[PDB]
Amino acid sequence: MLDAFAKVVAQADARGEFLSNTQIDALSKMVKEGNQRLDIVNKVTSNASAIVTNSARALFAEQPQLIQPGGNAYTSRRMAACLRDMEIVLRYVSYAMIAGDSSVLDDRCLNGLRETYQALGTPGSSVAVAIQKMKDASVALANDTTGTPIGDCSSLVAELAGYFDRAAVSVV
Amino acid sequence: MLDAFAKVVAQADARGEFLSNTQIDALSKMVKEGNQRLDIVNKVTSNASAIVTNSARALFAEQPQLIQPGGNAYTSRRMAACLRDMEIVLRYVSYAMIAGDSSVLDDRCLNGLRETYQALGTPGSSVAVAIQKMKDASVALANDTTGTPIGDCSSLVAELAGYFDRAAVSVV
Amino acid sequence: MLDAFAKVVAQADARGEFLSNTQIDALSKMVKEGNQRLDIVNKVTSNASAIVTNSARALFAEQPQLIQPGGNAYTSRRMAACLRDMEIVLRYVSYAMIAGDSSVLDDRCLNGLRETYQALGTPGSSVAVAIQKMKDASVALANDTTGTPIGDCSSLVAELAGYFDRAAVSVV
Amino acid sequence: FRHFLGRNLSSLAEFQKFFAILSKKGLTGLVDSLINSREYSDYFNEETV
Amino acid sequence: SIVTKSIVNADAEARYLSPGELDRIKSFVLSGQRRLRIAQTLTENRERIVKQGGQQLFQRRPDVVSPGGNAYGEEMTATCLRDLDYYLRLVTYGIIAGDVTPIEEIGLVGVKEMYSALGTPISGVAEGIRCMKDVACSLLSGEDAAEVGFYFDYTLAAMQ
Amino acid sequence: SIVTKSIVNADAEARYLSPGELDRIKSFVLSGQRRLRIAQTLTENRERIVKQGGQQLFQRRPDVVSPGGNAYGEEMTATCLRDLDYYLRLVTYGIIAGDVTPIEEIGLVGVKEMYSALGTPISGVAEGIRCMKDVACSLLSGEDAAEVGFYFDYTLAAMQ
Amino acid sequence: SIPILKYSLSTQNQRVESFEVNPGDEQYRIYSTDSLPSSSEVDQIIWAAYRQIFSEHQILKSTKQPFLESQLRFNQISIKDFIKGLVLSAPFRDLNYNVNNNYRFVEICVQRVLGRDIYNEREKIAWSIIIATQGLEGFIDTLLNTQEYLSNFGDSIVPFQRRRIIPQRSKGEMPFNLKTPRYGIEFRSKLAATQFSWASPIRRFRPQEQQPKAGDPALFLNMVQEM
Amino acid sequence: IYQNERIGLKGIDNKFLDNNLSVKELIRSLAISDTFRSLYWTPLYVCKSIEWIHYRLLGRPTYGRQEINQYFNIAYKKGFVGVINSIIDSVEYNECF
Amino acid sequence: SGGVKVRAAVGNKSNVDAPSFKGSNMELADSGADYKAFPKRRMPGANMQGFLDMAKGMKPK
Amino acid sequence: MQDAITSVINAADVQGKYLDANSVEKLRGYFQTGELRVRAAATIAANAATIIKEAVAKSLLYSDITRPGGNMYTTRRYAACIRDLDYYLRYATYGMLAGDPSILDERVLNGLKETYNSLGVPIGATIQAIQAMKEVTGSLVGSDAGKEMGLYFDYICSGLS
Amino acid sequence: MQDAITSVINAADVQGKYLDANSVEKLRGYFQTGELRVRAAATIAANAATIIKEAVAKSLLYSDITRPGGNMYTTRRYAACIRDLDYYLRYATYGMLAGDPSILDERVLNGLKETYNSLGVPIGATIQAIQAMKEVTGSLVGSDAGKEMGLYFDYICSGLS
Ligand SMILES: C=CC1=C(C)[C@@H](Cc2[nH]c(/C=C3N=C(/C=C4\NC(=O)[C@H](C)[C@H]4CC)C(C)=C\3CCC(=O)O)c(CCC(=O)O)c2C)NC1=O
Ligand SMILES: C=CC1=C(C)[C@@H](Cc2[nH]c(/C=C3N=C(/C=C4\NC(=O)[C@H](C)[C@H]4CC)C(C)=C\3CCC(=O)O)c(CCC(=O)O)c2C)NC1=O
Ligand SMILES: C=CC1=C(C)[C@@H](Cc2[nH]c(/C=C3N=C(/C=C4\NC(=O)[C@H](C)[C@H]4CC)C(C)=C\3CCC(=O)O)c(CCC(=O)O)c2C)NC1=O
Ligand SMILES: CCC1=C(C)/C(=C/C2=NC(=C\c3[nH]c(/C=C4\NC(=O)[C@H](C)[C@H]4CC)c(C)c3CCC(=O)O)/C(CCC(=O)O)=C2C)NC1=O
Ligand SMILES: CCC1=C(C)/C(=C/C2=NC(=C\c3[nH]c(/C=C4\NC(=O)[C@H](C)[C@H]4CC)c(C)c3CCC(=O)O)/C(CCC(=O)O)=C2C)NC1=O
Ligand SMILES: CCC1=C(C)/C(=C/C2=NC(=C\c3[nH]c(/C=C4\NC(=O)[C@H](C)[C@H]4CC)c(C)c3CCC(=O)O)/C(CCC(=O)O)=C2C)NC1=O
Ligand SMILES: CCC1=C(C)/C(=C/C2=NC(=C\c3[nH]c(/C=C4\NC(=O)[C@H](C)[C@H]4CC)c(C)c3CCC(=O)O)/C(CCC(=O)O)=C2C)NC1=O
Ligand SMILES: CCC1=C(C)/C(=C/C2=NC(=C\c3[nH]c(/C=C4\NC(=O)[C@H](C)[C@H]4CC)c(C)c3CCC(=O)O)/C(CCC(=O)O)=C2C)NC1=O
Ligand SMILES: CCC1=C(C)/C(=C/C2=NC(=C\c3[nH]c(/C=C4\NC(=O)[C@H](C)[C@H]4CC)c(C)c3CCC(=O)O)/C(CCC(=O)O)=C2C)NC1=O
Ligand SMILES: CCC1=C(C)/C(=C/C2=NC(=C\c3[nH]c(/C=C4\NC(=O)[C@H](C)[C@H]4CC)c(C)c3CCC(=O)O)/C(CCC(=O)O)=C2C)NC1=O
Repeated sequence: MLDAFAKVVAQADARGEFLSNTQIDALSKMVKEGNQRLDIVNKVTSNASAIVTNSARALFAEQPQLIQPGGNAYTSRRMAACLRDMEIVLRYVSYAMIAGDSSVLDDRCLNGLRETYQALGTPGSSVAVAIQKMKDASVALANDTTGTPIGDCSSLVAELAGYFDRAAVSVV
Repeated sequence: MLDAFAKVVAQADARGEFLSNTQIDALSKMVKEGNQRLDIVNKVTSNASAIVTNSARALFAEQPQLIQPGGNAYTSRRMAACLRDMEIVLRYVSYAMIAGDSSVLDDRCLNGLRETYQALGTPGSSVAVAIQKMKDASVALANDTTGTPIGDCSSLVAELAGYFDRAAVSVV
Repeated sequence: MLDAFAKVVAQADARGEFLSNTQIDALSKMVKEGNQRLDIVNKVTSNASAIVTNSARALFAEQPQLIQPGGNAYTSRRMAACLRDMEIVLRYVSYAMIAGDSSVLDDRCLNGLRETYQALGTPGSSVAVAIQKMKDASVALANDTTGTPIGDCSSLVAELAGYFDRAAVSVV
Repeated sequence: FRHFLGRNLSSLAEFQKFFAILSKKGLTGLVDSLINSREYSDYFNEETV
Repeated sequence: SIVTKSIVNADAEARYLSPGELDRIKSFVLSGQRRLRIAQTLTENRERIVKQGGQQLFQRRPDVVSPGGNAYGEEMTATCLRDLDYYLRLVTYGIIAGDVTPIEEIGLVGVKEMYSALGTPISGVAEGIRCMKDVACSLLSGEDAAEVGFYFDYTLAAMQ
Repeated sequence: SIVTKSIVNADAEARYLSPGELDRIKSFVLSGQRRLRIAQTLTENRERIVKQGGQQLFQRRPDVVSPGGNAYGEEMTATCLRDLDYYLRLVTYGIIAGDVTPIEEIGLVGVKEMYSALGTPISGVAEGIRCMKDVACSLLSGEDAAEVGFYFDYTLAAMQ
Repeated sequence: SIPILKYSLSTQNQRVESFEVNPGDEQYRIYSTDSLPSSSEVDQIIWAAYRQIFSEHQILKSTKQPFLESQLRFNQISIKDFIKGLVLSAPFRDLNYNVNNNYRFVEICVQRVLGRDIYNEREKIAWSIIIATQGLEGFIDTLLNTQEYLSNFGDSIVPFQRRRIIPQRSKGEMPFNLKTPRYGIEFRSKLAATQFSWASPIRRFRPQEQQPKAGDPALFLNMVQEM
Repeated sequence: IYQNERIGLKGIDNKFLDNNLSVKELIRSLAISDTFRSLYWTPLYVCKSIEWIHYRLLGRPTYGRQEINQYFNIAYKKGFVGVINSIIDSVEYNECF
Repeated sequence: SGGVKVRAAVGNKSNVDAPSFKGSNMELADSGADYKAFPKRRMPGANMQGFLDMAKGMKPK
Repeated sequence: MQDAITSVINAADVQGKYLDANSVEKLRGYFQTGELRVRAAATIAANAATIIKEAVAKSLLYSDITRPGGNMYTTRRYAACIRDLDYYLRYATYGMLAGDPSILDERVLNGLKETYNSLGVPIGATIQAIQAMKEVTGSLVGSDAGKEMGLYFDYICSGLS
Repeated sequence: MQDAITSVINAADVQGKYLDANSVEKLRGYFQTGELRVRAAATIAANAATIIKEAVAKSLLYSDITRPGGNMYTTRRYAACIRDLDYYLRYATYGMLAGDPSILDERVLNGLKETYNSLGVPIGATIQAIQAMKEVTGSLVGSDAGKEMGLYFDYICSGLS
């Protein structure tokens, strides 16, 4: 597991030189944005169980055959497993937002998630539909200017949007 | 594990359809042959160790190269394993005769069994004739009328035959 | 787990007969010089520590890039893991010299070692010459006639040289 | 000729007679001038492909 | 197109084009402004016309997508929608060419040999194009829906 | 390959192949088992051999990736690594053909005209192949690294 | 009386040592009952036992074991008797034992219980006759009395996947819940008539002429974004 | 020719450039190269190459069968270089050029 | 079953060695059979009975 | 002008992919027969004049193409034959080594049947000469090597037909 | 158009001699395999559509000749393939019964490679389709019968090359 600072340390550890004085200015620009980072995470971790169930409900109206009798997410054993499966993806996306780099997203979550949907028979294209349902709810809640000073945060919600459509192309 | 009743239900819940009235009567057909279904199994477990040792001796009246030095079933660990596997196969087909379909037979025993023996080096078709030495030691033992009165029950012993040759082609 | 005394007993009852006496004196060919065997292995076991430390330092004079930054053995965990592998391979050739055959060498050490070196990015060429650096330095350490009684035993120093390169053809 | 007669052209004048017909009436004028010849009828009249 | 087969018609007959042929090449090119608008509607609605096209196709033919159906699994269902994207593309060609000549020699000539040789139910793919037709004609007015639907049902006719 | 130009050599000279030519076609085909193993190593190491290949290339030539360099931005840098994947592929052909004949008529003949006409510094792409060579020879033993590196430096020679 | 089939080992990460004194970040969190937890910290052990022996799915209300949970909190049974109650639990039979055979169930009970991968495929052959002779309750206590269970878990540690990652690296191996799911490809494909008949919904429509061909620079844009 | 294959001919150019070589020897030095043999003798029919090669060296195509017989029979015995030498060392080359 | 002890066990290994000329008694593979379709040719016939009869003349010389 | 390795590299390159298991699978199949082809090309180089002398005497030596009026009457015309048959036995040797008949149609087959019709050379007698030449070539190099060298003779006979 | 018996009679007749022991020796060899060829031609007639469906799906089904721009894109062009592959599996069946590949070049091979170059049909993908079709044909008829039917497939692939 790395954070954003660890990928600059461990890169030049393989090159073996000291960290340059123009690279410290890139790390100090990150800690100036370090407190706008912490309320993108606090906005999405607090409405976490309503990002999930409002995105599942939007999925099951577009593709109604996933919940009809003989469908994949039909029973009450497997509706709960489908609802869990978006909670785990939203968990590791917010983990990779607070670290700054995606090295824990594709390690404990995406490392072979595609190959276990071929074994389970789960439609992997429909999990990537319901991740982009959750991307549209989470970047709208990271623009919420209540209890926070007004400023430009467009470069950090575009990084949160990057970890959502990385986990969508890794299941199809 | 599904019995004969659950295989009707699992096909009807997958389509989301109730059970019809003429479907109930075919399962009510099964329970008036209920004593005849049960006392077949009261033969084949009560003479069960006789069926093993009669067939295992008579296999080497047919293929004595297994007990040859260098052969597969030569040694006393391996002779104890050949009577082991014929005791297990006789055990699961008694479970399917009390069920009514072979779903406990090909989920426990026969699933992935050819690839065991080819990785073991055991001759595949040469254990299938040991199963067919147990069927005629049991379907003749089922037609014996000790203690029970007389009625036409050739339909049930065909299914008792029908498990022994479903199991015979799964090891070849 | 068999040895050279059990090597011919495996071929004995695979055929299936008693022990022919063309080999019973030829199994008394090395219980004469089994007294010559145990003081040959007393130089690779009781002087194991100079072998891995000298040859690794001479290896890096042959390849200067494997102690550079970007090299494979660069940090302190890797360089400790490198001698951990080199003291586990000449562990098992002292386990191979005590048994006559090489059945504990390939199984408990080398069974998959070519795969995991490709699965770690280690070059298989330079881990072969890590053992060739300790191949000639093990037999020339075995050829100290001082401290021991004297006489030519060039049979066993071809056997023990014949096990170091068996690892060196199993890792590339 | 390969299709409606089962043979190649024979001469040069057999070309110019049948090229001028196709030159003036196209496909419907050419194929009707082969099917209505005598050489068709001698080999195939009304029943033999 | 109407231009190329009105030519090859009069080409075979050893003659030029009649007023009946030249007052329609004339009538077609003045129609060309309205044709590109119609094809422009279907061009960037392929996301909704194909995906909703396969919507009704599976609801009406669950066999083809059920286990054992030809388009079963994540793989075949993607190709299951790929063909609909093909046939939706050819209808855009037929609308601009003013004829099913583009649809004729692409996706229609010998189509039964392909789908019979692929194991695909040819009646099933015909059901798919009909589902796309209701989505397509729902995107246009009545004057246009008599055209865009008009090319689909020709594809329905030749596909059975 | 060595087989095709040992033929066309003796072809032009109006003669058959000498023992010097036929004891090497013989010597090459017995070498064929070892060649496929070497090419098999580079085949599924292209992820590291290319990505680490462009690793040292940018550290040694930051101009080409800096703003104004030919491979600047997300776009050109992807194509910046695409060419290295090409030349790494041709080296796998040369190893199996036992000659740079595949590398000759692909990626070498007239290469200066292409890269001069693309605005790319041809010396820069030569630096890229050298960085791939150190990664490639680091993946093989000494007996193999005298071959896999041997085809790279020929590509280095012709690329300047 | 029929000892086990003498299989062979292989090369793995758990049978060497790490040289990791003061291990930094990827430690897999030894929950234990010798650290004397509070009643809110017994609850963080019982969730780790449910996540290890089941997956993260089957921690439902019906799959909880509320009488086995209370005997852990009274210190009546150990962790080793609590893992044995979870494999013999009736949710573990009908969800993870009725839907695969005996040669895949051994791959579950060595990946989750012992925390290591299987050595080779003969070990699945060598272990699967224990389940068919004396049963699943005879299979777990001969798997919990091995030396690999006692020498790094013992009587007080909920098990875990030992040495999943290499300490200088960041990728490592696959987690075992994402390695072996509830059922495999061989149980799913044979039942496509009664169960598992779903047919797949429609993918997002990609047009065919926008797909990259050999010699296109759009096949290297994922390489350039990793620079 | 491209710069990749012209490097093999650079020994021939500046040997001509310091006035150490005639034009005829320059022409024969180019035509007998492997750069030429790999382009017009190798990838062509054995009689079309003689026809094409005859058209570059001498400024005309062949007259009839006897002329094309004669050069072609040379390719039986000596081969590619033997045909080029038999044209540049011909009587018609030395008369016109 | 004849001798129940498996007939053989090929009385042991004395001087049992590989230099055993495999198929030393005796031959194999006949070549005159193969089957070429053409003869090996010859001249004379038709057009040439004149000169054969006439090379008898000098044959004996 | 491609050998078996050139053709394998071309098809694997023309799709822009590496040499996968199927491409190397055929390459290993070619390297296995590499020892057979050289010895086949060895003896054919030695007995080049003897093979052509055997073919013409066995196929078309005494037929009436050899007599006056036949297509092979004059000494220039007879000498052109053994010159002509030498190419078929020579280029077939090249195809046997390269393991690919691309060199034949590149340098022999194209414009060949169109040339014999110009000269009036009988294609029927030509193929039977090559067939007889194929028959003697199986004598020298053996059965399987004759199967290899014979596989390119009828390739010439097929296209020349 | 000659079978094994026709070719044996022709060579024995072309020298004006009777059917000696060598000519009948091959004829007896053909009659021994007469039972194998009919059963080979039996199952191939039954699974004609299944074999061609297996070959195209295994060799060139998803390659980019199948996609737009590839040589097999339009439905007329796709339908021409299975029509075209039917002849190769059919005429190879005739060669397997007749025991002589004379019918192939008589009715298939001549003007074939010269025709595909005109249309622009890829000869490379064609041979791999026939190779894959040869692979499935060895599945049905067995090993030796597949060796017989396979012996005429590569004859088509050789001449078509
Ligand atoms: C542990 C809890 C914890 C938090 C929740 C944050 C909360 C937080 N954010 C800011 C400070 C800020 N917070 C924002 C954030 C936003 N403005 C917007 O318009 C967006 C809606 C939103 C984030 C997406 C900005 C833009 C600033 C800096 C003000 C500026 O530079 O303009 C500050 C003041 C810091 C300072 O004065 O230096 C604090 C305490 N930090 C924490 O430690
Ligand atoms: C513990 C297990 C167990 C059983 C096996 C049955 C035993 C049993 N079987 C029958 C009754 C019967 N049992 C049989 C069965 C047979 N008769 C034959 O001749 C065949 C040998 C054999 C079938 C293969 C038949 C046919 C009847 C009905 C008698 C009749 O037909 O009149 C009855 C009388 C009441 C009834 O019908 O149930 C009982 C108690 N009950 C049990 O609790
Ligand atoms: C209980 C543990 C135990 C040991 C460690 C050895 C130690 C040992 N070795 C030898 C004795 C010997 N040891 C060697 C062996 C060698 N000498 C050389 O010069 C070579 C370098 C080296 C080969 C490996 C030889 C050659 C003899 C002399 C006996 C002989 O072979 O004639 C003797 C004297 C008695 C004897 O001959 O056996 C003893 C005690 N023996 C044991 O019983
Ligand atoms: C380590 C982190 C982690 C990952 C990445 C993970 C994936 C994962 N998803 C699973 C199941 C599942 N996933 C789904 C999800 C869906 N099916 C649908 O129809 C929808 C399209 C979609 C979501 C809405 C369903 C229904 C199952 C249950 C399988 C079953 O019981 O048949 C399973 C099997 C049981 C489970 O643990 O939930 C795994 C192992 N599990 C993990 O523990
Ligand atoms: C799911 C139910 C189930 C089945 C069916 C099963 C089969 C099974 N049979 C086995 C071995 C065996 N099976 C046989 C049996 C035979 N060999 C012969 O030559 C005869 C044909 C035949 C006896 C009549 C023998 C000899 C072995 C021992 C192989 C060995 O130990 O090397 C083994 C290897 C472990 C062992 O017993 O040593 C398994 C896993 N295991 C199961 O759990
Ligand atoms: C432009 C005219 C045109 C068409 C139509 C066309 C079709 C076409 N459909 C194919 C496959 C396929 N097509 C389907 C289609 C279906 N499955 C169903 O259940 C449905 C009924 C149906 C779609 C609505 C499936 C499942 C495959 C894959 C079959 C296999 O993998 O064996 C393939 C082979 C793979 C490929 O190259 O794409 C072609 C060429 N090509 C063309 O050039
Ligand atoms: C198999 C032999 C072979 C090669 C080598 C090849 C190269 C090649 N390189 C190209 C572009 C390019 N190549 C580069 C390359 C570089 N920029 C740098 O700074 C570096 C010095 C260098 C790479 C290491 C760039 C930036 C472009 C895009 C130029 C542009 O967009 O104007 C293009 C045009 C786009 C394309 O079709 O890919 C071709 C054809 N083609 C071939 O067939
Ligand atoms: C069954 C007995 C057994 C075997 C056979 C075994 C092999 C083994 N060698 C390993 C690593 C290794 N092996 C080497 C060795 C070398 N790399 C070099 O560059 C040098 C050329 C060479 C030694 C001089 C290194 C450096 C690592 C660690 C890789 C790393 O952590 O970066 C690892 C990875 C885990 C670890 O860090 O220890 C295993 C599992 N382990 C075992 O327990
Ligand atoms: C390398 C590929 C290749 C071939 C094959 C080739 C053939 C070729 N054969 C020729 C003539 C000839 N070829 C023959 C051959 C024959 N007469 C017979 O009856 C037989 C059937 C046959 C011998 C097998 C004869 C007699 C001539 C002379 C024709 C004449 O003087 O009119 C000529 C005219 C010029 C010359 O021989 O100098 C050419 C160019 N050229 C090529 O580049
Ligand atoms: C009995 C001997 C014999 C053969 C073999 C034969 C072939 C033949 N193949 C043809 C076309 C064709 N052949 C193909 C075949 C292919 N496309 C591919 O990508 C594949 C590599 C290949 C399938 C294996 C296609 C696509 C056409 C149509 C070409 C066009 O419309 O331009 C045509 C043009 C006319 C027509 O099909 O109606 C002929 C005459 N004729 C014969 O008499």
